[PDB]
Amino acid sequence: SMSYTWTGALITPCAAEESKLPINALSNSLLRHHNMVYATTSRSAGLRQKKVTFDRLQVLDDHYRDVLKEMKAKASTVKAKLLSVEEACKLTPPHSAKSKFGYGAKDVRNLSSKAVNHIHSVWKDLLEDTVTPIDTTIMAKNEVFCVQRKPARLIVFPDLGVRVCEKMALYDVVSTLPQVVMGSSYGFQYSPGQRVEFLVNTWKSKKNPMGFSYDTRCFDSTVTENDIRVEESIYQCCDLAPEARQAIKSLTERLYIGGPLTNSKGQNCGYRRCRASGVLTTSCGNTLTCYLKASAACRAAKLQDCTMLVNGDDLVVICESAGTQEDAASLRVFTEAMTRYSAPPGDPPQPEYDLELITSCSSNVSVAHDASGKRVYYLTRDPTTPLARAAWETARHTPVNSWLGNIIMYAPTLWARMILMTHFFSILLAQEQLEKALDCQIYGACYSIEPLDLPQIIERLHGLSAFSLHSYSPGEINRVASCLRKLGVPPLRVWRHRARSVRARLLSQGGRAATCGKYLFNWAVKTKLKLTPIPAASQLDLSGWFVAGYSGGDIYHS
Ligand SMILES: CC(=O)c1ccc(-c2cc(NS(=O)(=O)c3ccc(C)cc3C)c(C(=O)O)s2)s1
Ligand SMILES: CC(=O)c1ccc(-c2cc(NS(=O)(=O)c3ccc(C)cc3C)c(C(=O)O)s2)s1
Repeated sequence: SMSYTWTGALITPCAAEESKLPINALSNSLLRHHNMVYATTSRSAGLRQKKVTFDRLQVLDDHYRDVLKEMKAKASTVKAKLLSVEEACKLTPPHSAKSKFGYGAKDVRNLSSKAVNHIHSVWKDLLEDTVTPIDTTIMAKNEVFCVQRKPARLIVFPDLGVRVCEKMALYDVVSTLPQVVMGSSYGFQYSPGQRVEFLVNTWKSKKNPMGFSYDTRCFDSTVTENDIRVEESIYQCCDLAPEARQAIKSLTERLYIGGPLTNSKGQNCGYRRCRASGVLTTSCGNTLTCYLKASAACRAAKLQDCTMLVNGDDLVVICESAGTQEDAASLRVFTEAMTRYSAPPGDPPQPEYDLELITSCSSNVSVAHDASGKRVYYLTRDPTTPLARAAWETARHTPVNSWLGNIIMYAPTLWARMILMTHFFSILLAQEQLEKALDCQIYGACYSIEPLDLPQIIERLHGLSAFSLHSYSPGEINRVASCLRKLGVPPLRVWRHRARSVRARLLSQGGRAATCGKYLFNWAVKTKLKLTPIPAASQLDLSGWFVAGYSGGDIYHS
Protein backbone atom coordinates (compact mmCIF):
# COMPACT_ATOMS: atom_id res chain seq x y z
CA SER A 1 0.00 0.00 0.00
CA MET A 2 1.51 3.28 -1.17
CA SER A 3 1.17 6.16 1.27
CA TYR A 4 0.11 8.26 -1.73
CA THR A 5 -0.48 8.00 -5.49
CA TRP A 6 -0.16 11.04 -7.76
CA THR A 7 -1.70 12.21 -11.01
CA GLY A 8 0.99 14.70 -11.97
CA ALA A 9 -0.96 17.86 -11.21
CA LEU A 10 1.21 20.20 -9.17
CA ILE A 11 0.63 21.19 -5.56
CA THR A 12 -0.23 24.81 -6.29
CA PRO A 13 0.06 27.84 -3.97
CA CYS A 14 -3.07 29.68 -2.84
CA ALA A 15 -1.37 33.07 -2.74
CA ALA A 16 1.93 34.79 -3.53
CA GLU A 17 4.80 33.08 -1.71
CA GLU A 18 7.95 34.67 -0.32
CA SER A 19 11.07 32.58 0.19
CA LYS A 20 13.59 35.27 1.14
CA LEU A 21 13.52 37.03 4.51
CA PRO A 22 11.63 40.34 4.17
CA ILE A 23 13.70 43.25 5.50
CA ASN A 24 12.65 46.51 7.13
CA ALA A 25 14.20 49.18 9.36
CA LEU A 26 13.92 46.82 12.36
CA SER A 27 15.54 43.67 10.95
CA ASN A 28 19.21 44.48 11.62
CA SER A 29 18.65 45.28 15.28
CA LEU A 30 17.73 41.60 15.68
CA LEU A 31 19.69 39.72 13.01
CA ARG A 32 22.40 40.65 10.51
CA HIS A 33 22.90 37.44 8.52
CA HIS A 34 19.69 37.79 6.49
CA ASN A 35 20.61 35.15 3.89
CA MET A 36 20.52 32.46 6.59
CA VAL A 37 16.73 32.69 6.89
CA TYR A 38 14.21 31.36 4.39
CA ALA A 39 10.59 30.27 4.08
CA THR A 40 9.52 27.05 2.38
CA THR A 41 7.23 27.36 -0.66
CA SER A 42 5.26 25.12 -3.02
CA ARG A 43 8.31 25.17 -5.30
CA SER A 44 9.86 22.44 -3.13
CA ALA A 45 6.62 20.43 -2.87
CA GLY A 46 7.95 18.00 -5.47
CA LEU A 47 10.90 17.08 -3.27
CA ARG A 48 8.60 16.50 -0.31
CA GLN A 49 6.24 14.35 -2.40
CA LYS A 50 9.10 11.96 -3.09
CA LYS A 51 10.05 11.71 0.58
CA VAL A 52 6.51 11.00 1.79
CA THR A 53 5.60 8.54 -0.96
CA PHE A 54 6.48 4.95 -0.09
CA ASP A 55 5.05 1.51 0.56
CA ARG A 56 4.14 0.43 4.08
CA LEU A 57 4.32 -3.09 5.47
CA GLN A 58 3.07 -4.31 8.84
CA VAL A 59 3.54 -7.49 10.82
CA LEU A 60 1.43 -7.41 13.97
CA ASP A 61 2.33 -9.75 16.81
CA ASP A 62 0.84 -10.67 20.16
CA HIS A 63 2.66 -7.85 21.98
CA TYR A 64 0.91 -5.34 19.73
CA ARG A 65 -2.49 -6.93 20.34
CA ASP A 66 -1.86 -7.23 24.10
CA VAL A 67 -1.09 -3.51 24.35
CA LEU A 68 -4.10 -2.67 22.20
CA LYS A 69 -6.41 -4.74 24.39
CA GLU A 70 -5.18 -2.82 27.43
CA MET A 71 -5.67 0.55 25.77
CA LYS A 72 -9.23 -0.41 24.78
CA ALA A 73 -9.99 -1.48 28.36
CA LYS A 74 -9.05 2.01 29.55
CA ALA A 75 -10.94 3.68 26.71
CA SER A 76 -14.08 1.82 27.82
CA THR A 77 -14.21 3.93 30.99
CA VAL A 78 -14.52 7.13 28.93
CA LYS A 79 -17.86 8.81 28.33
CA ALA A 80 -17.78 11.42 25.59
CA LYS A 81 -20.44 13.90 24.57
CA LEU A 82 -21.52 15.04 21.14
CA LEU A 83 -20.91 18.78 20.72
CA SER A 84 -23.77 21.00 19.56
CA VAL A 85 -23.37 22.87 16.26
CA GLU A 86 -23.00 26.22 18.03
CA GLU A 87 -20.33 24.83 20.36
CA ALA A 88 -18.34 23.39 17.46
CA CYS A 89 -18.69 26.72 15.63
CA LYS A 90 -17.21 28.69 18.54
CA LEU A 91 -14.11 26.47 18.40
CA THR A 92 -13.42 27.56 14.82
CA PRO A 93 -10.46 29.96 14.35
CA PRO A 94 -11.55 33.41 13.06
CA HIS A 95 -9.30 33.07 10.01
CA SER A 96 -9.75 29.36 9.31
CA ALA A 97 -9.92 28.44 5.60
CA LYS A 98 -13.31 29.40 4.13
CA SER A 99 -15.68 26.71 2.85
CA LYS A 100 -15.94 26.01 -0.88
CA PHE A 101 -19.69 26.33 -0.38
CA GLY A 102 -20.17 30.07 0.10
CA TYR A 103 -19.27 30.89 3.71
CA GLY A 104 -16.25 31.37 5.94
CA ALA A 105 -14.93 31.11 9.49
CA LYS A 106 -16.63 34.44 10.24
CA ASP A 107 -20.02 33.12 9.18
CA VAL A 108 -19.44 29.96 11.21
CA ARG A 109 -18.41 31.81 14.37
CA ASN A 110 -21.47 34.08 14.07
CA LEU A 111 -23.76 31.09 13.53
CA SER A 112 -25.10 32.44 10.22
CA SER A 113 -28.01 30.47 8.78
CA LYS A 114 -26.11 29.71 5.57
CA ALA A 115 -23.18 28.19 7.45
CA VAL A 116 -25.31 26.42 10.07
CA ASN A 117 -27.54 25.01 7.32
CA HIS A 118 -24.64 23.61 5.29
CA ILE A 119 -23.02 22.21 8.42
CA HIS A 120 -26.28 20.44 9.26
CA SER A 121 -26.45 19.05 5.72
CA VAL A 122 -22.88 17.72 5.90
CA TRP A 123 -23.73 16.12 9.25
CA LYS A 124 -26.78 14.38 7.82
CA ASP A 125 -24.72 13.14 4.89
CA LEU A 126 -22.17 11.67 7.32
CA LEU A 127 -24.97 9.75 9.03
CA GLU A 128 -26.50 8.44 5.80
CA ASP A 129 -23.32 7.77 3.83
CA THR A 130 -20.40 5.88 5.37
CA VAL A 131 -18.55 5.04 2.14
CA THR A 132 -17.96 8.01 -0.16
CA PRO A 133 -14.41 9.40 0.20
CA ILE A 134 -14.45 13.02 1.32
CA ASP A 135 -12.53 15.65 -0.63
CA THR A 136 -9.44 17.27 0.86
CA THR A 137 -7.17 20.12 -0.16
CA ILE A 138 -3.42 19.60 -0.28
CA MET A 139 -1.20 22.64 0.23
CA ALA A 140 2.51 23.24 0.74
CA LYS A 141 3.16 24.88 4.11
CA ASN A 142 5.06 28.17 4.26
CA GLU A 143 7.43 27.80 7.21
CA VAL A 144 10.53 29.77 8.18
CA PHE A 145 13.89 28.16 9.03
CA CYS A 146 17.62 28.86 9.09
CA VAL A 147 19.75 27.18 6.40
CA GLN A 148 22.13 24.23 6.88
CA ARG A 149 17.19 24.00 2.96
CA LYS A 150 14.36 21.61 3.71
CA PRO A 151 11.35 21.16 1.41
CA ALA A 152 7.95 22.49 2.45
CA ARG A 153 5.80 20.21 4.56
CA LEU A 154 2.38 19.24 3.22
CA ILE A 155 -0.99 19.91 4.84
CA VAL A 156 -4.14 17.97 3.91
CA PHE A 157 -7.51 19.19 5.19
CA PRO A 158 -11.24 18.73 4.41
CA ASP A 159 -13.73 21.57 3.86
CA LEU A 160 -14.71 23.92 6.70
CA GLY A 161 -18.14 22.28 6.94
CA VAL A 162 -16.58 18.88 7.55
CA ARG A 163 -14.17 20.35 10.12
CA VAL A 164 -17.08 21.65 12.20
CA CYS A 165 -18.67 18.19 11.98
CA GLU A 166 -15.41 16.62 13.18
CA LYS A 167 -15.59 18.82 16.28
CA MET A 168 -19.21 17.83 16.97
CA ALA A 169 -18.49 14.13 16.80
CA LEU A 170 -14.96 14.01 18.18
CA TYR A 171 -13.82 17.11 20.07
CA ASP A 172 -14.78 15.69 23.48
CA VAL A 173 -13.18 12.37 22.53
CA VAL A 174 -9.77 13.68 21.41
CA SER A 175 -9.74 16.04 24.41
CA THR A 176 -10.49 13.38 27.04
CA LEU A 177 -9.52 9.90 25.82
CA PRO A 178 -5.69 10.11 25.43
CA GLN A 179 -5.09 11.00 29.08
CA VAL A 180 -7.32 8.12 30.22
CA VAL A 181 -5.69 5.61 27.88
CA MET A 182 -2.10 6.73 28.44
CA GLY A 183 -2.15 8.37 31.85
CA SER A 184 0.97 10.32 32.77
CA SER A 185 2.54 9.32 29.44
CA TYR A 186 0.23 11.62 27.47
CA GLY A 187 2.40 14.71 26.99
CA PHE A 188 -0.16 17.39 26.05
CA GLN A 189 -1.69 17.39 29.54
CA TYR A 190 1.45 19.13 30.84
CA SER A 191 2.54 22.76 30.80
CA PRO A 192 6.28 23.17 30.14
CA GLY A 193 7.05 23.13 33.85
CA GLN A 194 4.93 20.04 34.41
CA ARG A 195 6.65 18.29 31.51
CA VAL A 196 10.08 19.01 33.01
CA GLU A 197 8.82 17.89 36.40
CA PHE A 198 7.57 14.62 34.89
CA LEU A 199 10.82 14.02 33.01
CA VAL A 200 12.93 14.74 36.09
CA ASN A 201 10.85 12.64 38.48
CA THR A 202 10.68 9.78 35.98
CA TRP A 203 14.44 9.91 35.57
CA LYS A 204 14.84 9.86 39.36
CA SER A 205 12.49 6.89 39.63
CA LYS A 206 15.14 4.70 38.00
CA LYS A 207 18.10 3.17 39.86
CA ASN A 208 20.29 3.55 36.78
CA PRO A 209 18.38 5.77 34.31
CA MET A 210 18.74 5.56 30.55
CA GLY A 211 16.74 7.49 28.00
CA PHE A 212 16.36 8.06 24.30
CA SER A 213 14.12 9.86 21.86
CA TYR A 214 12.67 7.96 18.92
CA ASP A 215 12.34 9.88 15.65
CA THR A 216 10.03 8.13 13.16
CA ARG A 217 10.70 8.93 9.50
CA CYS A 218 7.69 10.89 8.17
CA PHE A 219 5.29 9.48 10.76
CA ASP A 220 2.05 10.56 9.03
CA SER A 221 3.05 8.58 5.94
CA THR A 222 3.83 5.46 7.99
CA VAL A 223 0.30 5.43 9.44
CA THR A 224 -1.62 2.66 7.66
CA GLU A 225 -5.31 1.92 7.08
CA ASN A 226 -5.01 -0.71 9.82
CA ASP A 227 -3.61 1.91 12.21
CA ILE A 228 -6.46 4.27 11.44
CA ARG A 229 -9.10 1.52 11.80
CA VAL A 230 -7.45 0.47 15.04
CA GLU A 231 -7.77 4.08 16.27
CA GLU A 232 -11.46 4.03 15.44
CA SER A 233 -11.96 0.82 17.41
CA ILE A 234 -10.45 2.62 20.42
CA TYR A 235 -12.78 5.62 19.97
CA GLN A 236 -15.73 3.24 19.75
CA CYS A 237 -14.83 1.76 23.15
CA CYS A 238 -16.01 5.05 24.67
CA ASP A 239 -19.58 5.43 25.97
CA LEU A 240 -21.03 7.41 23.06
CA ALA A 241 -24.41 8.51 21.74
CA PRO A 242 -25.43 6.26 18.77
CA GLU A 243 -25.37 9.26 16.42
CA ALA A 244 -21.76 9.97 17.40
CA ARG A 245 -20.78 6.33 16.81
CA GLN A 246 -22.17 6.59 13.29
CA ALA A 247 -20.38 9.89 12.63
CA ILE A 248 -17.02 8.55 13.83
CA LYS A 249 -17.39 5.41 11.71
CA SER A 250 -18.30 7.61 8.74
CA LEU A 251 -15.42 10.05 9.24
CA THR A 252 -13.04 7.09 9.55
CA GLU A 253 -14.15 5.34 6.35
CA ARG A 254 -14.54 8.50 4.29
CA LEU A 255 -11.86 10.85 5.61
CA TYR A 256 -9.35 9.48 8.11
CA ILE A 257 -8.38 6.32 6.22
CA GLY A 258 -7.82 8.26 3.01
CA GLY A 259 -9.33 10.10 0.09
CA PRO A 260 -8.65 12.25 -2.99
CA LEU A 261 -6.27 15.22 -2.89
CA THR A 262 -7.19 18.46 -4.65
CA ASN A 263 -4.82 21.39 -5.14
CA SER A 264 -5.78 25.06 -4.75
CA LYS A 265 -6.80 25.19 -8.42
CA GLY A 266 -9.34 22.41 -8.00
CA GLN A 267 -7.29 19.77 -9.84
CA ASN A 268 -7.04 16.16 -8.66
CA CYS A 269 -3.46 15.74 -7.40
CA GLY A 270 -3.78 12.13 -6.31
CA TYR A 271 -4.91 9.91 -3.47
CA ARG A 272 -4.00 9.53 0.22
CA ARG A 273 -3.86 6.21 2.10
CA CYS A 274 -2.11 7.49 5.22
CA ARG A 275 -2.70 10.01 8.01
CA ALA A 276 -4.13 13.37 6.94
CA SER A 277 -2.11 16.13 8.61
CA GLY A 278 -5.04 18.53 8.80
CA VAL A 279 -7.89 16.73 10.56
CA LEU A 280 -9.10 16.97 14.17
CA THR A 281 -7.84 13.49 15.04
CA THR A 282 -4.31 14.00 13.64
CA SER A 283 -2.77 14.64 17.07
CA CYS A 284 -4.80 12.17 19.13
CA GLY A 285 -4.44 9.49 16.46
CA ASN A 286 -0.69 9.96 16.08
CA THR A 287 -0.31 9.91 19.88
CA LEU A 288 -2.37 6.74 20.37
CA THR A 289 -0.68 4.98 17.46
CA CYS A 290 2.84 6.05 18.47
CA TYR A 291 2.16 4.94 22.05
CA LEU A 292 0.67 1.63 20.94
CA LYS A 293 3.60 0.72 18.70
CA ALA A 294 6.20 1.99 21.18
CA SER A 295 4.66 0.17 24.15
CA ALA A 296 4.56 -3.09 22.22
CA ALA A 297 8.11 -2.46 21.00
CA CYS A 298 9.38 -1.93 24.56
CA ARG A 299 8.10 -5.40 25.42
CA ALA A 300 9.68 -7.04 22.38
CA ALA A 301 12.98 -5.33 23.18
CA LYS A 302 12.60 -6.25 26.85
CA LEU A 303 13.32 -2.74 28.12
CA GLN A 304 13.16 -2.57 31.91
CA ASP A 305 10.46 -0.35 33.41
CA CYS A 306 10.08 1.68 30.23
CA THR A 307 8.28 4.94 30.98
CA MET A 308 7.22 6.92 27.96
CA LEU A 309 6.26 10.48 27.09
CA VAL A 310 4.25 10.80 23.89
CA ASN A 311 3.12 13.93 22.04
CA GLY A 312 1.73 12.96 18.66
CA ASP A 313 4.66 11.53 16.72
CA ASP A 314 7.19 12.76 19.29
CA LEU A 315 8.37 9.95 21.54
CA VAL A 316 10.63 9.89 24.57
CA VAL A 317 11.46 6.74 26.53
CA ILE A 318 13.11 6.57 29.94
CA CYS A 319 13.88 3.15 31.39
CA GLU A 320 15.99 1.13 33.80
CA SER A 321 19.48 0.66 32.37
CA ALA A 322 20.71 -2.94 32.17
CA GLY A 323 24.24 -1.90 31.34
CA THR A 324 25.56 0.24 28.49
CA GLN A 325 26.25 -2.63 26.08
CA GLU A 326 22.86 -4.21 26.72
CA ASP A 327 20.92 -0.93 26.44
CA ALA A 328 22.37 -0.49 22.96
CA ALA A 329 21.28 -3.98 21.94
CA SER A 330 17.80 -3.44 23.39
CA LEU A 331 17.41 -0.18 21.46
CA ARG A 332 18.30 -2.07 18.31
CA VAL A 333 15.53 -4.61 18.93
CA PHE A 334 13.13 -1.76 19.82
CA THR A 335 13.82 -0.11 16.46
CA GLU A 336 13.38 -3.42 14.63
CA ALA A 337 10.01 -3.97 16.31
CA MET A 338 8.93 -0.38 15.59
CA THR A 339 9.94 -0.98 11.99
CA ARG A 340 7.85 -4.14 11.73
CA TYR A 341 4.91 -2.07 12.99
CA SER A 342 5.51 0.42 10.18
CA ALA A 343 7.31 3.08 12.23
CA PRO A 344 10.87 3.04 10.85
CA PRO A 345 13.37 5.48 12.41
CA GLY A 346 14.64 8.56 10.63
CA ASP A 347 17.73 8.97 12.76
CA PRO A 348 18.84 5.86 14.66
CA PRO A 349 17.95 6.16 18.37
CA GLN A 350 20.85 6.44 20.84
CA PRO A 351 20.85 5.80 24.60
CA GLU A 352 21.51 8.82 26.79
CA TYR A 353 22.56 8.83 30.44
CA ASP A 354 22.33 12.61 30.87
CA LEU A 355 18.70 13.77 30.96
CA GLU A 356 19.70 17.18 29.57
CA LEU A 357 21.05 15.51 26.42
CA ILE A 358 17.69 14.10 25.38
CA THR A 359 15.66 16.17 22.93
CA SER A 360 11.92 15.60 22.55
CA CYS A 361 9.35 17.99 21.09
CA SER A 362 12.43 19.90 19.90
CA SER A 363 13.25 20.67 23.54
CA ASN A 364 15.44 19.49 26.40
CA VAL A 365 15.68 19.84 30.16
CA SER A 366 18.28 22.23 31.55
CA VAL A 367 19.16 23.78 34.90
CA ALA A 368 19.70 27.25 36.31
CA HIS A 369 19.30 28.94 39.70
CA ASP A 370 16.58 31.18 41.10
CA ALA A 371 16.93 34.28 43.29
CA SER A 372 17.47 31.94 46.25
CA GLY A 373 20.28 30.08 44.53
CA LYS A 374 18.16 26.92 44.41
CA ARG A 375 18.58 24.57 41.45
CA VAL A 376 15.64 24.77 39.08
CA TYR A 377 15.04 22.66 35.98
CA TYR A 378 13.28 24.26 33.03
CA LEU A 379 12.51 23.53 29.39
CA THR A 380 14.61 25.12 26.66
CA ARG A 381 15.64 24.47 23.04
CA ASP A 382 18.01 25.55 20.28
CA PRO A 383 16.94 29.16 19.53
CA THR A 384 17.80 29.12 15.83
CA THR A 385 14.30 28.46 14.48
CA PRO A 386 12.57 30.71 17.03
CA LEU A 387 14.94 33.55 16.15
CA ALA A 388 14.65 33.01 12.39
CA ARG A 389 10.88 33.19 12.72
CA ALA A 390 11.14 36.25 14.96
CA ALA A 391 13.20 37.92 12.23
CA TRP A 392 10.47 37.17 9.69
CA GLU A 393 7.77 38.46 12.05
CA THR A 394 9.81 41.62 12.61
CA ALA A 395 9.07 42.77 9.04
CA ARG A 396 5.88 40.80 8.33
CA HIS A 397 2.67 40.28 10.28
CA THR A 398 1.55 36.64 10.23
CA PRO A 399 -1.52 34.57 11.24
CA VAL A 400 0.51 32.95 14.01
CA ASN A 401 2.95 35.03 16.04
CA SER A 402 5.65 32.48 16.86
CA TRP A 403 7.59 34.98 18.99
CA LEU A 404 4.68 35.27 21.41
CA GLY A 405 4.09 31.54 21.52
CA ASN A 406 7.79 31.01 22.22
CA ILE A 407 7.92 33.57 25.01
CA ILE A 408 5.01 31.77 26.66
CA MET A 409 6.51 28.30 26.27
CA TYR A 410 10.16 29.25 26.95
CA ALA A 411 9.82 32.22 29.30
CA PRO A 412 12.55 30.92 31.70
CA THR A 413 15.19 30.66 28.95
CA LEU A 414 18.14 33.00 28.50
CA TRP A 415 17.29 33.61 24.84
CA ALA A 416 13.54 34.12 25.10
CA ARG A 417 14.06 36.64 27.90
CA MET A 418 17.09 38.56 26.63
CA ILE A 419 16.06 38.71 22.99
CA LEU A 420 12.42 37.90 22.24
CA MET A 421 10.90 39.87 25.14
CA THR A 422 13.18 42.86 24.69
CA HIS A 423 12.85 43.06 20.91
CA PHE A 424 9.09 42.68 20.65
CA PHE A 425 8.08 44.80 23.63
CA SER A 426 10.30 47.48 22.11
CA ILE A 427 8.29 47.25 18.88
CA LEU A 428 4.91 47.03 20.65
CA LEU A 429 5.78 50.19 22.59
CA ALA A 430 6.81 52.19 19.52
CA GLN A 431 3.67 51.15 17.65
CA GLU A 432 1.46 51.49 20.73
CA GLN A 433 0.06 47.98 20.37
CA LEU A 434 0.66 46.64 23.87
CA GLU A 435 -3.10 46.19 24.36
CA LYS A 436 -3.70 44.53 20.98
CA ALA A 437 -4.55 40.82 21.28
CA LEU A 438 -2.50 38.54 19.05
CA ASP A 439 -2.96 34.97 17.86
CA CYS A 440 -0.33 32.32 18.58
CA GLN A 441 -0.34 28.55 19.02
CA ILE A 442 0.11 26.29 22.03
CA TYR A 443 0.21 22.55 21.33
CA GLY A 444 -1.40 23.14 17.94
CA ALA A 445 -4.37 25.16 19.22
CA CYS A 446 -4.79 28.87 18.40
CA TYR A 447 -5.12 31.42 21.22
CA SER A 448 -5.82 35.16 21.26
CA ILE A 449 -3.46 36.77 23.75
CA GLU A 450 -2.76 40.29 25.00
CA PRO A 451 0.99 40.92 25.45
CA LEU A 452 0.20 42.86 28.64
CA ASP A 453 -1.00 39.62 30.25
CA LEU A 454 2.32 37.83 29.71
CA PRO A 455 3.58 38.36 33.29
CA GLN A 456 0.49 36.70 34.78
CA ILE A 457 0.55 33.94 32.16
CA ILE A 458 4.24 33.28 32.82
CA GLU A 459 3.72 33.30 36.61
CA ARG A 460 0.90 30.76 36.28
CA LEU A 461 2.78 28.51 33.85
CA HIS A 462 6.35 28.79 35.12
CA GLY A 463 6.19 30.31 38.60
CA LEU A 464 8.01 33.43 39.75
CA SER A 465 11.33 31.64 39.24
CA ALA A 466 10.99 32.31 35.50
CA PHE A 467 11.68 35.99 36.19
CA SER A 468 14.89 35.39 38.14
CA LEU A 469 16.72 32.43 36.64
CA HIS A 470 20.48 32.91 36.41
CA SER A 471 23.72 30.93 36.31
CA TYR A 472 22.57 29.00 33.25
CA SER A 473 24.56 25.90 32.26
CA PRO A 474 27.72 26.13 30.12
CA GLY A 475 26.07 23.83 27.60
CA GLU A 476 23.03 26.08 27.27
CA ILE A 477 25.18 29.22 27.27
CA ASN A 478 27.42 27.97 24.48
CA ARG A 479 24.49 26.85 22.33
CA VAL A 480 22.85 30.25 22.72
CA ALA A 481 26.07 32.17 22.02
CA SER A 482 26.80 29.93 19.00
CA CYS A 483 23.35 30.56 17.58
CA LEU A 484 23.71 34.32 18.01
CA ARG A 485 27.05 34.29 16.17
CA LYS A 486 25.59 32.14 13.40
CA LEU A 487 22.60 34.43 12.86
CA GLY A 488 24.54 37.60 13.56
CA VAL A 489 22.40 38.55 16.55
CA PRO A 490 23.70 41.35 18.82
CA PRO A 491 25.28 40.46 22.21
CA LEU A 492 24.19 40.97 25.82
CA ARG A 493 25.44 44.54 26.33
CA VAL A 494 23.20 45.62 23.46
CA TRP A 495 20.13 43.71 24.66
CA ARG A 496 20.62 44.76 28.28
CA HIS A 497 20.60 48.41 27.19
CA ARG A 498 17.49 47.99 25.05
CA ALA A 499 15.87 46.12 27.95
CA ARG A 500 16.53 48.91 30.43
CA SER A 501 15.07 51.39 27.94
CA VAL A 502 11.97 49.28 27.32
CA ARG A 503 11.65 48.61 31.04
CA ALA A 504 11.72 52.36 31.74
CA ARG A 505 9.05 53.09 29.12
CA LEU A 506 6.76 50.36 30.48
CA LEU A 507 7.11 51.49 34.10
CA SER A 508 6.06 55.02 33.14
CA GLN A 509 3.02 53.68 31.32
CA GLY A 510 1.78 52.30 34.63
CA GLY A 511 -0.87 49.60 35.03
CA ARG A 512 -0.22 46.23 33.39
CA ALA A 513 2.52 47.78 31.27
CA ALA A 514 4.51 48.59 34.42
CA THR A 515 4.02 45.01 35.59
CA CYS A 516 5.60 43.88 32.31
CA GLY A 517 8.53 46.21 32.88
CA LYS A 518 9.09 45.05 36.45
CA TYR A 519 8.84 41.27 35.93
CA LEU A 520 10.00 40.71 32.36
CA PHE A 521 13.11 42.86 32.62
CA ASN A 522 14.28 42.61 36.24
CA TRP A 523 17.30 40.74 34.82
CA ALA A 524 18.39 43.91 33.02
CA VAL A 525 18.87 46.15 36.07
CA LYS A 526 21.73 45.94 38.58
CA THR A 527 19.52 46.62 41.58
CA LYS A 528 16.90 43.87 41.26
CA LEU A 529 13.40 44.34 42.66
CA LYS A 530 11.07 42.31 44.88
CA LEU A 531 8.84 40.50 42.38
CA THR A 532 5.91 39.09 44.33
CA PRO A 533 2.82 37.16 43.17
CA ILE A 534 0.54 39.10 40.80
CA PRO A 535 -3.08 39.47 42.01
CA ALA A 536 -4.73 39.51 38.58
CA ALA A 537 -2.94 36.20 37.97
CA SER A 538 -5.68 34.18 39.67
CA GLN A 539 -8.21 35.86 37.36
CA LEU A 540 -6.81 34.36 34.16
CA ASP A 541 -8.78 31.31 33.04
CA LEU A 542 -6.13 28.85 31.85
CA SER A 543 -8.38 25.80 31.74
CA GLY A 544 -8.02 24.03 28.41
CA TRP A 545 -4.54 25.46 27.88
CA PHE A 546 -2.65 22.23 28.57
CA VAL A 547 -5.23 19.49 28.16
CA ALA A 548 -4.61 18.01 24.73
CA GLY A 549 -2.81 18.46 21.43
CA TYR A 550 -4.68 19.81 18.42
CA SER A 551 -1.95 20.15 15.79
CA GLY A 552 -3.69 20.71 12.46
CA GLY A 553 -6.98 20.35 14.32
CA ASP A 554 -8.31 23.79 13.39
CA ILE A 555 -9.01 24.65 17.05
CA TYR A 556 -9.43 28.14 18.53
CA HIS A 557 -9.82 29.43 22.09
CA SER A 558 -10.98 32.92 23.15
C1 LIG B 1 25.92 35.72 23.78
C2 LIG B 1 25.20 36.41 24.93
O1 LIG B 1 24.62 37.47 24.73
C3 LIG B 1 25.20 35.78 26.29
C4 LIG B 1 25.83 34.58 26.61
C5 LIG B 1 25.67 34.24 27.97
C6 LIG B 1 24.93 35.16 28.68
C7 LIG B 1 24.62 35.05 30.12
C8 LIG B 1 24.38 36.09 30.99
C9 LIG B 1 24.09 35.68 32.34
N1 LIG B 1 23.82 36.56 33.41
S1 LIG B 1 22.99 38.02 33.31
O2 LIG B 1 23.78 38.91 32.48
O3 LIG B 1 22.74 38.54 34.63
C10 LIG B 1 21.38 37.71 32.54
C11 LIG B 1 21.15 38.24 31.24
C12 LIG B 1 19.92 38.04 30.57
C13 LIG B 1 18.88 37.29 31.18
C14 LIG B 1 17.57 37.07 30.49
C15 LIG B 1 19.11 36.75 32.48
C16 LIG B 1 20.34 36.94 33.18
C17 LIG B 1 20.48 36.32 34.56
C18 LIG B 1 24.13 34.29 32.46
C19 LIG B 1 23.89 33.51 33.69
O4 LIG B 1 23.62 34.09 34.76
O5 LIG B 1 23.96 32.26 33.61
S2 LIG B 1 24.51 33.56 30.92
S3 LIG B 1 24.44 36.44 27.67
C1 LIG C 1 27.47 35.00 34.89
C2 LIG C 1 27.73 34.36 33.53
O1 LIG C 1 27.80 33.13 33.46
C3 LIG C 1 27.90 35.24 32.31
C4 LIG C 1 27.84 36.62 32.33
C5 LIG C 1 28.03 37.20 31.06
C6 LIG C 1 28.25 36.28 30.06
C7 LIG C 1 28.49 36.59 28.63
C8 LIG C 1 29.13 35.77 27.74
C9 LIG C 1 29.24 36.28 26.42
N1 LIG C 1 29.86 35.59 25.37
S1 LIG C 1 30.31 33.96 25.31
O2 LIG C 1 30.18 33.56 23.91
O3 LIG C 1 29.49 33.14 26.20
C10 LIG C 1 32.05 33.79 25.84
C11 LIG C 1 33.05 33.87 24.80
C12 LIG C 1 34.44 33.75 25.11
C13 LIG C 1 34.86 33.54 26.46
C14 LIG C 1 36.32 33.42 26.82
C15 LIG C 1 33.87 33.46 27.47
C16 LIG C 1 32.48 33.57 27.22
C17 LIG C 1 31.55 33.46 28.41
C18 LIG C 1 28.64 37.55 26.32
C19 LIG C 1 28.55 38.42 25.10
O4 LIG C 1 29.05 38.02 24.02
O5 LIG C 1 27.98 39.53 25.20
S2 LIG C 1 27.98 38.02 27.86
S3 LIG C 1 28.20 34.69 30.71
